[PDB]
Amino acid sequence: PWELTILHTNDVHSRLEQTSEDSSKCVDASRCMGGVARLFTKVQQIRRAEPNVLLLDAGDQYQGTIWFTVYKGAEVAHFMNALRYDAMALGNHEFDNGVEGLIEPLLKEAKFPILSANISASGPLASQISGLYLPYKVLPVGDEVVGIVGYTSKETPFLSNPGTNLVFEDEITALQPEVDKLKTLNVNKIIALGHSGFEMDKLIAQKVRGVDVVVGGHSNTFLYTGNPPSKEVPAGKYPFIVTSDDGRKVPVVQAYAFGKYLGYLKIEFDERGNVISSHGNPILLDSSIPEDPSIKADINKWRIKLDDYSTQELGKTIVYLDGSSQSCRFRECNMGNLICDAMINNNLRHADEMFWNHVSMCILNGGGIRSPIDERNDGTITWENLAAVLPFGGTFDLVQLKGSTLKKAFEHSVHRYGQSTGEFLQVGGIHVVYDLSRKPGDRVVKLDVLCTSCRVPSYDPLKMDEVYKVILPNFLANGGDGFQMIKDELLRHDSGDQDINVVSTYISKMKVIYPAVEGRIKFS
Amino acid sequence: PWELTILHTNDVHSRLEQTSEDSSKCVDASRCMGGVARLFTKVQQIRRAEPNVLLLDAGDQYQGTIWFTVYKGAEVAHFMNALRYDAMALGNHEFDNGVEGLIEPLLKEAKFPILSANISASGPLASQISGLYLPYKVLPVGDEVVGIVGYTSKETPFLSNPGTNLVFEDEITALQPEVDKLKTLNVNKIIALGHSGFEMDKLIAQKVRGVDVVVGGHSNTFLYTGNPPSKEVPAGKYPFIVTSDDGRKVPVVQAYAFGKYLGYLKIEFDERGNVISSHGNPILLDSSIPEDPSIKADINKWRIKLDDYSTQELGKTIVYLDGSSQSCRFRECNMGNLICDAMINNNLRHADEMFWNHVSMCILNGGGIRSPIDERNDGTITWENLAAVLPFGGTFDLVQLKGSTLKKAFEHSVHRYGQSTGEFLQVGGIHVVYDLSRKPGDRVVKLDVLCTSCRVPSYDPLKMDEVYKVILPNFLANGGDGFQMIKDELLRHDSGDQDINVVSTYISKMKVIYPAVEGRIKFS
Ligand SMILES: O=[N+]([O-])c1ccc(O)c(O)c1
Ligand SMILES: O=[N+]([O-])c1ccc(O)c(O)c1
Ligand SMILES: O=[N+]([O-])c1ccc(O)c(O)c1
Ligand SMILES: O=[N+]([O-])c1ccc(O)c(O)c1
Ligand SMILES: [Ca+2]
Ligand SMILES: [Ca+2]
Ligand SMILES: [Zn+2]
Ligand SMILES: [Zn+2]
Ligand SMILES: [Zn+2]
Ligand SMILES: [Zn+2]
Repeated sequence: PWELTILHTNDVHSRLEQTSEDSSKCVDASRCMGGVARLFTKVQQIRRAEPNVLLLDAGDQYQGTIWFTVYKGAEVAHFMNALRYDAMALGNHEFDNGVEGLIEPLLKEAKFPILSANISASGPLASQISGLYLPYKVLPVGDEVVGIVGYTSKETPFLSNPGTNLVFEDEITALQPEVDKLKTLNVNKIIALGHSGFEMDKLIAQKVRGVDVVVGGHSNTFLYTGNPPSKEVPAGKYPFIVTSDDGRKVPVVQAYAFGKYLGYLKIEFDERGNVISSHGNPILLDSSIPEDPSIKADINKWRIKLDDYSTQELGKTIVYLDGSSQSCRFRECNMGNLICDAMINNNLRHADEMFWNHVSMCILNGGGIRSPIDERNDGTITWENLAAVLPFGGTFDLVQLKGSTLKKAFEHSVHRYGQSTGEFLQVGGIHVVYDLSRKPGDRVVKLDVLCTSCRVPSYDPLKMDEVYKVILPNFLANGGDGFQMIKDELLRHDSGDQDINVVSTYISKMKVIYPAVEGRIKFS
Repeated sequence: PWELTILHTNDVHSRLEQTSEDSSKCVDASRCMGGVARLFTKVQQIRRAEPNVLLLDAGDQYQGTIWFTVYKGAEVAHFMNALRYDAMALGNHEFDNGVEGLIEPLLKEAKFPILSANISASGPLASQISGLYLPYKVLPVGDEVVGIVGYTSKETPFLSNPGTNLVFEDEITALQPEVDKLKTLNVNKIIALGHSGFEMDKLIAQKVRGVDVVVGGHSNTFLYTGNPPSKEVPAGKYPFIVTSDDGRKVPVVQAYAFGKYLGYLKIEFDERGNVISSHGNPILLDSSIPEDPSIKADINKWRIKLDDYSTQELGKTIVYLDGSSQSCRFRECNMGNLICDAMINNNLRHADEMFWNHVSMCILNGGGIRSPIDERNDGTITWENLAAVLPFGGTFDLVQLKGSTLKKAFEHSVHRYGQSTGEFLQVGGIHVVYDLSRKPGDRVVKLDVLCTSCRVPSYDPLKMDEVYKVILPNFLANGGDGFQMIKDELLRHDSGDQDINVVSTYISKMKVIYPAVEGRIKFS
């Protein structure tokens, strides 16, 4: 048998430096984890021991920290080149700075192939990008070859800024003919590497005939065989075994997010490229693995421009930005309005004749707003100032919620009103009226929401059966501050942009801000 | 006696081309008036006949039409140079593009002195601007000399964008020592030329000892001796005679606005520079005076870039901009919200610890909103599109109104609701609730306004005795659409920027707009 070791990352999301256990800023070095210097050590160790190794990334290196804000993907090309990745699939966040922000920093500077079989271009863009990403690439491994066919979420136009030329085809439709082609070219070992989420990964494993293993991403899925090594709870075994339509067992893998784990799968193939066995587990990149000193020193050199950027003026406020808990845990606060307005502006995507924009609504728990910003420093706002307001390194995510779920969330928001608890909601595109004299669970007396399927945005009563798109912190999507109904009842959840970055981009676009308290939240 | 002929303009406000009788676009050439080509003819004729002539401008050539939007003051230097102005005082609107937008296009290119004795600079700006404007200039006229001392509204920081270096001193305080100095230098004929308004002009005539004649502006004041020649109603005789504190009679002149009239004052002086007599009248520049063909041809050449600019994309909308009368004369309309938001953004000026901004409030009659803009031209908005919405060439002005006056205006807004009449008000920084079941004059049941003297903007009930700053069309400041209470009760009124220009600047700043209907106006 011929044994291949697949090492894989996904959804690293700009975690160049080691992180805390919950993938926020590293504070206690002895408990820190991940980062590219530590990954380098582990990858180098495995490549010394195993003959046939591929190191693969399933997309979403872009977006997540000040690294991406400042270096705009140059850090991804540089550090992925240093680790000697063998291939990468395009993720949705690779389009966050448009097609231009993908071509210049990453496609032109990567020393490895970048893959997606289900993205097509037309007009001048087609000529401009031809060959800079590929549907697949056949790689030599020892005296053998392995084909690697890429794919990217069909939902990318709703989840990033790819622009109106690129077309994202159904993944299975696009993949099958490429896998068929590889079989005709005597490539009998085929990895599907791509960025659509665990559910689609299982469908690809089932339906794309000739795929031997699926290496996925997007959904931040943690899979594990045995006792988990940290706080992440497995969604299933590693690998997850799909029974294909052709009758074969097909392993599906993912490795969480944020560079906390290195995926590790060993596959035995027969002479005809059939999988005989597969086994492995993600490896927790904890402090027992030393950071490579060379990579760490290069990281520290690149950090100088981040420190410089962090104290520069992003824009100005002419108003006090009231992020005090005495305001934002009790009533509408203008810092809450600012952040929700920034969230909505970040999620302006291309729209049909069917909607002015696909999403119009925002909620933000007051517990997540951690400081005010004073306007009397000549109005200046810096990244450092925003990091005091939003210190946890989270994202502002897109979810789909029934109106009934959103009504329960607003009842939760005031169920124990008066105690300065975190669950009180700041809003955008929502007007709520509470009557605190009513019983807990029955205090919401008016709830109106901004239409999407309308040419003129206006407010309509929330309907209980309708499904609404909402932008909210990942903390709330995961049931934080007691919002278990959001976690348990949401229909769809896709990870968004970094919290500080969303607000910084809005302030830099606006140049001078003046958010008011305007009646989004009222009391009877 | 030595006779001087003073020819003077003020508040021309970018009316390079001839205009209609009400200083909007020229449609019927036989009834058009003003413009620089016609002014050239008249000035040339007078200079052939009179030996001792000065042609003076009292400021506010900047701001008023697409000429200023495109050429940014280059048109002012070019055409004032062609007419051979002898001197100009700085007006408030000369600061609309900051100090940089005054220095480069106008102070560096004018072939005549530009004057203001009550503006001082500090730090590097003082060195940068030294001598580019002057407190006064002594001009040869025949075998005599005439001193001309300039002044500019002390309120300019509230009415333009001069920036935080320049200091605007009290006019009389700054003028007297310069007039004293000129007397010590044997200059016995002194004109005060400046831009503070008729009321301040009369105070200067009264209190600045040694001023022989005041040539003013800013207030668009029409003065006339006899039967007026057009629709403007005189505020007093031409000249207006002030009795000075030194006992002398001092003539005060102004010549309306928009280049419709050329001021013409003949002054007889004795050997000691005392005024013996003065007489004259503004000359209506009607179609009986031919346009100079050379100047007209140069105007037509400069117009090519205006035609090109007018169809360029300013920015995008992702929403239908509902400027229909069926919406904007009956309920809150999103075109009204856009225009009022643009009005407030245009009036963001430098602020103390006493206010986030000096003005927070806007009203706009639905009768002034003349078209929608459809978003399905790839979202594009052009100047031509905005000119369909705002076709009358007006301004968005700053007024001070008691709360009682503003309550009467909102009662007027709905006094005959249901007939599609123009007086229904769109708003910014105001939330109104009507109950149409109540008697006319008693239909406003809630009226809340955005604070100014606050670090966090929020809404408070309107108080009847408080004086509020409001941004509104000149049409309403002048009592249009039946708003006689505004005209008769306002405390202060200063002319603002051109209506289309205000909206175009906002759209270009924002890049992508999405105004909603949000509850600024509600009905019980
Ligand atoms: O936000 N900052 O200022 C940062 C963040 C990460 C860094 O490594 C840094 O050197 C500065
Ligand atoms: O980050 N949050 O949202 C938090 C953090 C601490 C809290 O006590 C909380 O209730 C919410
Ligand atoms: O608004 N435009 O398009 C204009 C306005 C004035 C002009 O003289 C012109 O040639 C075009
Ligand atoms: O320009 N306006 O505001 C107008 C123009 C015509 C009207 O009939 C009116 O009621 C208002
Ligand atoms: Ca195979
Ligand atoms: Ca004199
Ligand atoms: Zn991701
Ligand atoms: Zn993703
Ligand atoms: Zn003026
Ligand atoms: Zn003025």
